[PDB]
Order: sequence, then structure tokens, then C-alpha cells
Amino acid sequence: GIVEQCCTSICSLYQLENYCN
Amino acid sequence: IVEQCCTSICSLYQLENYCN
Amino acid sequence: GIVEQCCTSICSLYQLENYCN
Amino acid sequence: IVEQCCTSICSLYQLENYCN
Amino acid sequence: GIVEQCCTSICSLYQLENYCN
Amino acid sequence: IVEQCCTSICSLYQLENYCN
Amino acid sequence: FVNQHLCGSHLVEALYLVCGERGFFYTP
Amino acid sequence: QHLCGSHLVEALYLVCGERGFFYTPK
Amino acid sequence: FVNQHLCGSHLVEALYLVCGERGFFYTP
Amino acid sequence: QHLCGSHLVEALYLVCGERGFFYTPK
Amino acid sequence: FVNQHLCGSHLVEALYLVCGERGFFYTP
Amino acid sequence: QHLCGSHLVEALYLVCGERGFFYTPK
Ligand SMILES: NCCc1c[nH]c2ccc(O)cc12
Ligand SMILES: NCCc1c[nH]c2ccc(O)cc12
Ligand SMILES: NCCc1c[nH]c2ccc(O)cc12
Ligand SMILES: [Cl-]
Ligand SMILES: [Cl-]
Ligand SMILES: [Zn+2]
Ligand SMILES: [Zn+2]
Repeated sequence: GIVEQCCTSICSLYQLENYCN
Repeated sequence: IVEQCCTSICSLYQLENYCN
Repeated sequence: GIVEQCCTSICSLYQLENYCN
Repeated sequence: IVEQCCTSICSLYQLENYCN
Repeated sequence: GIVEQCCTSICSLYQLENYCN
Repeated sequence: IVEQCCTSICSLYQLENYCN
Repeated sequence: FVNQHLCGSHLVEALYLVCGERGFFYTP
Repeated sequence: QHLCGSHLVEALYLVCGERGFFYTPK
Repeated sequence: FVNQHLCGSHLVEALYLVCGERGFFYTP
Repeated sequence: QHLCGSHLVEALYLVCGERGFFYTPK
Repeated sequence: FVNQHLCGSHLVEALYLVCGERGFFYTP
Repeated sequence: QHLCGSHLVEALYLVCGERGFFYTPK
């Protein structure tokens, strides 16, 4: 739920990396 | 930076060296 | 009024195509 | 995709094949 | 404080030019 | 425009000529 | 009209891709 | 036009962004 | 989900750069 | 720098985006 | 500061084009 | 991939955008 997590607070790079393949 | 990253390649981690 | 229509709801592609020339 | 669209050309409709 | 000035109203180009080096 | 600005170079001021 | 300006940046980019060789017009 | 790197992802988001998609280079 | 759509445009661009050769998945 | 494809449209939006503009490739 | 972060992405892109060879500084 | 022009600035904003940065071509 990247929209839910990351359009709410400013996600970190390690946080965005959970959506890498 | 434009040599480090445009000419030669660079990581996003190498880019962390340019922040404040 | 593309700003009015399309920055309100998520316009469709066919909707955005009304502003093509 | 990067052959379909970067190397060769592709439409936005051909891109609809990659969605979920 | 470019975020403070320019994510509040629509800054002008001459306004954005104060952050040039 | 794509000759004025892609092929040849152009300023942001030369671009002001294309506005409404 | 600030959230909209930002949104305008996204729209003309969407129109660039949607319209192709025909091109488009943008106008608030 | 050729859709390469970041612009291909942006083109993918224009078409699939409501419904999600996968981006796998290799 | 309009401010989010715009935000989605920014996220897949961030993921393009963060993931590299691995690539990513995006899904609301 | 050369303003081509999507970047030319973005440059046009930086200058004219308050007042609108036309983008006609041919 | 989330709508602003997104806005920051737009600003540094505007500054890239406005400043040219001089370059810029960005700082919240 | 090569980070050039506008994409290098976007890459810089992905890494430093919380903490600010300087962009100086020459
Ligand atoms: N740590 C900030 C990285 C980042 C760049 N662009 C973003 C967009 C949304 C987000 O939640 C986070 C980001
Ligand atoms: N159907 C979604 C297409 C789309 C892509 N970017 C957009 C920006 C605004 C909008 O209203 C719509 C869009
Ligand atoms: N005069 C509008 C120039 C402009 C382009 N992009 C922008 C983003 C934010 C802003 O405050 C201003 C701008
Ligand atoms: Cl935005
Ligand atoms: Cl490019
Ligand atoms: Zn590009
Ligand atoms: Zn945006």
C-alpha cells in the first residue's frame, strides 16, 4: 500500500525500497 | 557532478555526498 | 477548462484527448 | 518493455498491455 | 526559505531567480 | 518550436514568444 | 490555484504523451 | 518518440497508474 | 485520490531511480 | 541545453503555465 | 511538508531551467 | 543509467531533498 504509506508521510529511501522487485 | 553522474555513471549513494 | 475538469477528479485518457489539437 | 518502447517505438495503447 | 515563499503562492520567475547561485 | 528549441538552442525568454 | 499549478505541470506532460503529433492546447 | 528510462515509467503511469503495474527492465 | 494520483507520479519516478536493474511494482 | 520532447513542454509550462500556451509539433 | 516535498520536486526543476549555467541552491 | 540535465537534479532531489543541496554545473 505504497500510496497509503508514502503519500501520508515523507517515506525514506529504505522505505521505498520495499517496493523494489 | 555532471562528470561524476552524466559523463561517468554514479549511484544514488554517491549522490548523498552532494547534500547539505 | 482542463484545470477545472482534470485537477478535480482523475480524468480519463479520452477525457484528456479533448484538449488535443 | 525497454525494447518494445525504448529501442523500438510503442504506442500508449501498446503500453496498456503492461498494466495490472 | 523557497519552500515557504514558493509552495504558498505561485512565485514568479524573477522570484525563483533569487535562489540562483 | 522543436527546431527553435530542440534542434537549435533557445532561452526561456525566447519561449515567452509561444505563450497565450 | 497552487495545487492546481502543480497539477498543470502533470497535465501538459500527460497531454504531451496522449496527443503525439497532433499536439495540444493548455489554458486555465 | 522513443520512451526511454524515466520517460517510459512516466508513460506507464499515464496508462496504468489507476490500476497499477510492474516495471521489470530485464 | 487526486492529490494521491499526482503523488503516484512522483513515487514511480522515485522507485525508477531507487530500484535500478531490479525494477519495481506499483499498486494502489 | 537542448529542450527536446517532454522537457520542451516542461520549459513551456515554466514560462507560460499561468497564461496558457499551444504546443504544435508540425 | 508532504504537499511541500512534492512541490520541492517541482521547484528544483524550475530552478534547473531558470538558473542555467549559474546553478542554484535549494534548502527547506 | 546516465543522470544528465534535469534527471540529475531529480536524482539529487530524491537523495538530498529533505536536507537541501547545491547544484553547481561548473
Ligand atoms: N526520503 C524522501 C524520498 C522521496 C522522494 N520523492 C518522494 C515522494 C514521496 C515520498 O513519500 C517520499 C519521497
Ligand atoms: N486516467 C489518468 C490519466 C492521468 C495521468 N496524469 C493525470 C493528471 C491529472 C488527471 O486529472 C488525470 C491524469
Ligand atoms: N511563475 C510560475 C513559475 C513556476 C513554475 N513552477 C513552479 C512551481 C512553484 C512555484 O511557486 C512557481 C512555479
Ligand atoms: Cl504534485
Ligand atoms: Cl532525456
Ligand atoms: Zn529526459
Ligand atoms: Zn507533482
